[PDB]
Amino acid sequence: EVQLQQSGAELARPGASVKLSCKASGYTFTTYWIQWVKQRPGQGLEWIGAIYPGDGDTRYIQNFKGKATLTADKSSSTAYMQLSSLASEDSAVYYCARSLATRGFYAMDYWGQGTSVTVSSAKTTAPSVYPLAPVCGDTTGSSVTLGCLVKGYFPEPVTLTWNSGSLSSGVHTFPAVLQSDLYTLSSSVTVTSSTWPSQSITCNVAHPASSTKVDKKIEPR
Amino acid sequence: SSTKKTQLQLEHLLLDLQMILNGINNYKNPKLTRMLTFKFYMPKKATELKHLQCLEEELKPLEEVLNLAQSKNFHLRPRDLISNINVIVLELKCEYADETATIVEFLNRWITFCQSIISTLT
Amino acid sequence: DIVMTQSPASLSMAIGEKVTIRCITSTDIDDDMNWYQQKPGEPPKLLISEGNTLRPGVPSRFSSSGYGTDFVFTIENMLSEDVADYYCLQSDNLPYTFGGGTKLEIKRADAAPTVSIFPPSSEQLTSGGASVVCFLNNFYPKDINVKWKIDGSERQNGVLNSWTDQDSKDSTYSMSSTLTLTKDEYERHNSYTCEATHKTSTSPIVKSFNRN
Repeated sequence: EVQLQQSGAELARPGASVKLSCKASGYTFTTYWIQWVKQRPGQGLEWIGAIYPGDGDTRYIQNFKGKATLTADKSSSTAYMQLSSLASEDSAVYYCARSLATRGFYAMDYWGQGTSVTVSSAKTTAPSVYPLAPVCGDTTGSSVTLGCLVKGYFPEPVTLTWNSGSLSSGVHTFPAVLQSDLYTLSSSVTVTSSTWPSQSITCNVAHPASSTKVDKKIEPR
Repeated sequence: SSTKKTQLQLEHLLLDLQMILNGINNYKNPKLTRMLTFKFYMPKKATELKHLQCLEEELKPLEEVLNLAQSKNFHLRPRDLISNINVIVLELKCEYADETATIVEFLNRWITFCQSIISTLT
Repeated sequence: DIVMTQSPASLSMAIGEKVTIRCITSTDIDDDMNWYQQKPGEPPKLLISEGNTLRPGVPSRFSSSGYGTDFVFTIENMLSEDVADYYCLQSDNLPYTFGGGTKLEIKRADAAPTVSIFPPSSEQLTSGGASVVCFLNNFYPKDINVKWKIDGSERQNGVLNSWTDQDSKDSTYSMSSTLTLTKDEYERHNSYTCEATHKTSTSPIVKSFNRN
């Protein structure tokens, strides 16, 4: 009903600017303050500032004055945050969120889904996808476990699925690890010994940034 | 009795507004910064008693601000006070400007409106 | 500003036990405390707003108390759906400020990891790389030690490690340890093994393979 849709993930080079957006529906866009909140990866929530769209008035925490610039378009029911002079500590997820009552500051109930900003010199690069099957002399457990290795991509994130999402229980996808400005993760899936290699198992890997989408069948050695 | 009755209702209204304003202006409130974020709307023209409609429509946002105004040194009764104000207005009784007002400006504007009407009745 | 110190940073609780999180404010906020719950990949959800007001739809085993500078958030009895981060937010004055948060995980019985080792794929070897992968899956507790051996002798360097968050169905943890070698050094050796040392026994879990 009340809804707040944020713009998509952004990659920017150190020193550039970026402008995030937040489109609001389901209420009187003019009489509610909208708050902006930064969340660095793996870290806590961090209040930035706020805008009252009815007239453009703004509030800022001190050390974001100048880094962040809040604006609003009342016609489109949309709010924007410009970030300037981007450094790495600006890489984070930024939320917008609505105060829970009119005309005044309150805590936030309705939230956007978040926009991830990465700030790096390193260039977009598609991922290499490798299959992981047990070796030739593989000892058989009751269930069998297979894997997918997703190496050398940038930026985050990648979508990982098994058998086009058909295979969802017994899947662990581990968080990506950054090394020399390339990411690496892996995903494992556990299936029944009988069902492989008699029924095909495949990892699908999506890297929205480089707009690539691979499938790797896993085949015994 | 209306000769001094209307003048007296306006004086009661004036004192309520002035008490709120003094309370905000005299005592150090740790919540002041949050009180100042509250957005009040202002009439385009406020000259006659009829324009007090424009006050009534901002009583809900005013009452909220009054919760924030209580402290260790400034004591108030938001609900009673708002009720008295609504009474006086409804008895003595609308297009706004694009400009929003703080509680301070809102109160000052309505205090000056009262003072003008009261100078008329003297 | 007003700082809020949220404590503890981490907490694990058995099912149905009571849970207590505290926020202490550097100044008098007069009950202007709010409590949020954040599950991974989601925006924080407002659980309790100022005045100890439970939000609509929120489970009733959530409650909070406090007026002044010391505030408490309480789960009456832990359910596994309550694994998440919890944040407090003061809404008393500007700037708004959040507590540092609380990672709430559930306790369960100890569970030994299931270990699987995987040699570099031929496709990775074609393009010059060599990574050996080790999955240690569905163990509890989270603390685990992994040790790599080439032809009997250990190797510390070139090893990366990564944990999932606490699994939703069974409350366990999983962990990928990947050893990156040079394809040359890979081709000069026959036996590769990962070792899992865990609370569940002193006799560690050994998985190994011969390059031929």
